[PDB]
Amino acid sequence: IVEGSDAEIGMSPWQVMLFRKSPQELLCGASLISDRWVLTAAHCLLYPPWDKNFTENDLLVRIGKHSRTRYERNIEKISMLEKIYIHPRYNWRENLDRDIALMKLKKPVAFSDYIHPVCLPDRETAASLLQAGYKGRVTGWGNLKETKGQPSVLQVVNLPIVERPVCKDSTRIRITDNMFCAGYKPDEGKRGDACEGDSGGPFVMKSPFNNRWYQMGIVSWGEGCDRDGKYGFYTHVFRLKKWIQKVIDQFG
Amino acid sequence: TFGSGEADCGLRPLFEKKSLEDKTERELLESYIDGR
Amino acid sequence: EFDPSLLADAPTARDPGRNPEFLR
Ligand SMILES: *[C@@H]1O[C@H](CO)[C@@H](O)[C@H](O)[C@H]1NC(C)=O
Ligand code: NA
Repeated sequence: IVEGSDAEIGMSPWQVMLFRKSPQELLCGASLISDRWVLTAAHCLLYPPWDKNFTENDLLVRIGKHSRTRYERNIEKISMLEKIYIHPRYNWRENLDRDIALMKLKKPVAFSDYIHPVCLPDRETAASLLQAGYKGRVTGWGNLKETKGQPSVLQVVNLPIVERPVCKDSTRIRITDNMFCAGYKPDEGKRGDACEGDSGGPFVMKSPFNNRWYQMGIVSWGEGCDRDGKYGFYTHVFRLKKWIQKVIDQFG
Repeated sequence: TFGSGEADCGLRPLFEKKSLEDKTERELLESYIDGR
Repeated sequence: EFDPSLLADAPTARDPGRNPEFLR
């Protein structure tokens, strides 16, 4: 996260770290949506142009973390994966449309003060909260600047949703309604963005109607990090929510 | 199961369940009120 | 379960999300 701050303990208890087994590397963020299911970006798991295609045995999911590096005895849980599910229409060639995947844990994770699922939006959440100028929150252990730049602890930044035409005009890539964009406009003081290794983490919003946190987006893509006139693009979770429910119904 | 976590989703034990706010969430709520 | 002693300053993997091939 660029221009963020240290997250407080327990502030994002659905945050998940995706960690490569061999060689050991921080890969991406993810989010806990139930005791057995984790949501992330498809490109964290599958990216043919770089010969990326992880199997379930290649990765760990680390839940409950704050420190990027210390094994957090007493708090963190490391879970193995039973199965990965990539959206079948994930479009890595053109624009990362449908950049979404689900991971099923081999065993359910015990909730705690540090481990707790985020809500998925319903129809009326999406209607009420996805409006230009409203801010959501992005968290992760990604790099602190476009590229060692690694943070000591989980970072957080709050970013406003941007108008659809401004998102479209900011890039020559064909963007779709399965994504939205967020970030500050140039010359307006505050800035900030997700960056490398924050992909797959959640863009969350707190409802003023019921005070729950809902995951509206997944960190998907951008042109570098925190560039003037560019925005971060996020997978629109509600638009893909039928697929999420279909996978969990069929496999949970 | 998925359904079992649903009832309490999105409410943090160290924040909403204790009626405490984190250090920057007021910025989010203020964007709904004064951000447009 | 996974033995945590198997783990600390691991690098962050280059992320295609911020360097996608569709821009090159
Ligand atoms: C990824 O690897 C698995 C295991 O070899 C294979 O079943 C699947 O076809 C591969 N997917 C792609 C897109 O290469
Ligand atoms: Na920007």
